[PDB]
Amino acid sequence: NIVLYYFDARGKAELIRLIFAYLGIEYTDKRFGVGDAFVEFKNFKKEKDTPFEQVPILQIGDLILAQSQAIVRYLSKKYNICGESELNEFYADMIFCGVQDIHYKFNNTNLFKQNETTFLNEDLPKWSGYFEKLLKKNHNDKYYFVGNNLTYADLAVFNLYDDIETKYPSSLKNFPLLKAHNEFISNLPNIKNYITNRKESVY
Amino acid sequence: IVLYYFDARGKAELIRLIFAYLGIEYTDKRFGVNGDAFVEFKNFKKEKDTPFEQVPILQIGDLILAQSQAIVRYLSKKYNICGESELNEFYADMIFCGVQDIHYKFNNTNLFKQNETTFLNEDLPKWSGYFEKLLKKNHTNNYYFVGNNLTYADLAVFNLYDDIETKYPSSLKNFPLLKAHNEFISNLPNIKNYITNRKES
Ligand SMILES: [NH3+][C@@H](CCC(=O)N[C@@H](CSCc1ccc(Br)cc1)C(=O)NCC(=O)O)C(=O)O
Ligand SMILES: [NH3+][C@@H](CCC(=O)N[C@@H](CSCc1ccc(Br)cc1)C(=O)NCC(=O)O)C(=O)O
Repeated sequence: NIVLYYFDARGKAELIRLIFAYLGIEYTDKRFGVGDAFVEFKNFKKEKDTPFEQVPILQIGDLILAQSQAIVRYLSKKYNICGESELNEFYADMIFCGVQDIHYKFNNTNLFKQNETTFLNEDLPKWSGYFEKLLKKNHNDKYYFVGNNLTYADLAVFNLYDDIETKYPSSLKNFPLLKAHNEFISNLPNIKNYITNRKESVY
Repeated sequence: IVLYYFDARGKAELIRLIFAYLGIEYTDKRFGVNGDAFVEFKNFKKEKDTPFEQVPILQIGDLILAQSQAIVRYLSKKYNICGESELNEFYADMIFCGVQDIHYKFNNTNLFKQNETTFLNEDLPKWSGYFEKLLKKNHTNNYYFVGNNLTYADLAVFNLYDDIETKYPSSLKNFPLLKAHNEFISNLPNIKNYITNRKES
């Protein structure tokens, strides 16, 4: 039995949820605070043998899995969406690591208030440019960052801009390949239904 | 094989440690040794096609590799210091990700000038305890984090505390397994020699 534990938010769990949706995998989506999230989280840590007292936690039977990035890589490798060669697996990894750099900057701004000006004027346009150039290098209909098949890097980049656009909607106007890519991912047979019918608000 | 970074440990030191451990020969190219670091990095970016205008960059022939964690995972698989099973590779990955969380906190304090007291009183002993408990788990009853051979997770944890100890010696008094683990790594021939040469030898 597969259980995902996180707060009632998208945040560090949403890419995992997107991956489960894409892969057609059955799981329980357990969210703290759907009463008191604070008390529930305290109870959770005492009940479960957590390595770092953080969520997301993925529990597969009696297996406890922690660290969102490790979980992402574990699933993508298991279900063949990590790239279809050793180098492509690297490139997928490199792109996901890049997503993490800019996502961290967005999180600090969106969540923990650090003024948005720097992010919006300096970080976001510059990083959008990096991703645009990476897509151009590999560029249907279909838009992949790595090879000629969907990788978790595609889902990661999709999730990044989906998260950013919840707070800042007009972020992709100047980046046509990136816009197209994110449109492509959102309309994938297994993604479309999940994204449109998941409860709003995360972070 | 050419590694490009600043003349600093930072985000390149684990890669350097891994190369040292594996006995792989490479050119360790550092900005600002012979000239202006700010200027050399500007020219580097114009000359080399980097994906995110960041270093470290590992260049194999014409192949450009970026992102330190990606490089680390890639090298670990290439030279079999990854996990010895699917789940073991997960655990090594998870621990490396844990290292990133606490290392980030150290970097904010050590380099980026912020709140040393929160790191020292609330982050470091708590994360050291997490790592100590992970070490206890792998031994169970009756050194390594994952399996009974060295993984990149071992080297990542070593580098973490090695970095911390340059500012805060010695954070490992209360954590004997972690103390023993890191002592063991530092005394491996290839590692010991890299360390002594690093401090000029
Ligand atoms: N490196 C870990 C980070 C996990 C983490 O920080 N988890 C927080 C989640 S709540 C806070 C928060 C909310 C949104 C984002 Br985006 C990031 C962080 C936690 O459990 N924290 C436990 C605690 O604070 O005691 C991972 O990727 O799995
Ligand atoms: N996620 C990337 C991060 C690399 C990075 O931030 N690289 C800086 C190095 S200089 C700054 C710095 C120094 C020490 C630490 Br610790 C972290 C960051 C850079 O090139 N930055 C290019 C730039 O700032 O224009 C990686 O792990 O490869």
